[PDB]
Amino acid sequence: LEPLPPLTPKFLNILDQVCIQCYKDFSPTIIEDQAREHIRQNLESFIRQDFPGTKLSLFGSSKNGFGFKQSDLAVCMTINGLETAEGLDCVRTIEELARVLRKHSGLRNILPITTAKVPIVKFFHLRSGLEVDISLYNTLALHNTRLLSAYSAIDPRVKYLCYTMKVFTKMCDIGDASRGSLSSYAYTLMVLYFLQQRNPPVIPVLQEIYPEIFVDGWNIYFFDQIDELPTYWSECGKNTESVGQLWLGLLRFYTEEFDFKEHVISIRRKSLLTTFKKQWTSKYIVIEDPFDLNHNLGAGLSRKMTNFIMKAFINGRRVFGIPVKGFPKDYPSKMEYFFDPDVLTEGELAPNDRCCRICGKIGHFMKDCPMR
RNA sequence: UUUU
Ligand SMILES: [Zn+2]
Repeated sequence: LEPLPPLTPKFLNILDQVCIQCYKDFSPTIIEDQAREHIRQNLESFIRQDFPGTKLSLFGSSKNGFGFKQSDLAVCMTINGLETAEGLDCVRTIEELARVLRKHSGLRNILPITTAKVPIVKFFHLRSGLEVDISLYNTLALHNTRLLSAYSAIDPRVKYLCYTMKVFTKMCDIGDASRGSLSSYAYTLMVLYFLQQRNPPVIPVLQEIYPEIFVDGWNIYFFDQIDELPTYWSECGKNTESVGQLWLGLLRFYTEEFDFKEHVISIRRKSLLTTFKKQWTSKYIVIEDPFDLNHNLGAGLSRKMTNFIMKAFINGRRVFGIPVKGFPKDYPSKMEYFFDPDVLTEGELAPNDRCCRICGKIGHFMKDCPMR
């Protein structure tokens, strides 16, 4: 890789400011968050007309501390008194739920997706302009939402970096697993793993600070008493790198240092995890879910998509690491300079060979495409 | 391999 020049405090200050602006510009207002809670309440009352005892819980980026304006609304549906879906017919329930939702005058384009690993019914909410996705007894997602939320509360730099990673991957168009790339959840795990492995670490491994609490066959314990963390985490407050330093460090870490072919991105343990012991040697980008240890978040990546993703990060390393003549005085927007897709992806679009030629999503043949 |  191209060697990076030495930097100056003024350029470092610019990097710090850009990362913090990613958070300030794209995090929802408190009013926008309250509206998501109101939608949850409305949907729950409506569904209760046909299915009394229905409970809707928000999860994902709406609740884990890293949500964007206009992010989809991730909803987990359960039934009061029924502990698990062990006795619930999930696919038939998704279809029954879809029919009920077609009677809601404020929703459009109900679409049940019953063939996905996690079946969902998704739809468009007219008044908010938001897409909604309802899943059934998605219990582990509730817990990794709580896990990510706790990490976001340890240090403001966690939020700043996760928002910067989110902007970067969305601008490169590599943050949608329904199109064959990686989920934003997966990229957030990459940020947390980088921060855990930093010397000194910015965050601890909460699942290794303390018990066995099992859900769907997996231990979901983690240390969530963040206000008491200085007592149980010896290295607390040791890392004093600025956000901009950490962002460039992340780009260099995953282009220069991290051995994708040898190691797994795993935030459940501080000790390095090898693909060999995991038997996950078929893929290049290997990311382990913190709870569902059989889930490799990179299992869907093709070779072309992997090359595209790595090329994006290599170009980001260059743009954020090599100052340019005329910057910042000839550029009225630092955001447009650093996150220019024509530079980061060199004008190319993300590969879509696995995607339906009609709608651009994976997972279905053309006769079952909604946009036909 | 369409939620997280
Ligand atoms: Zn299609």
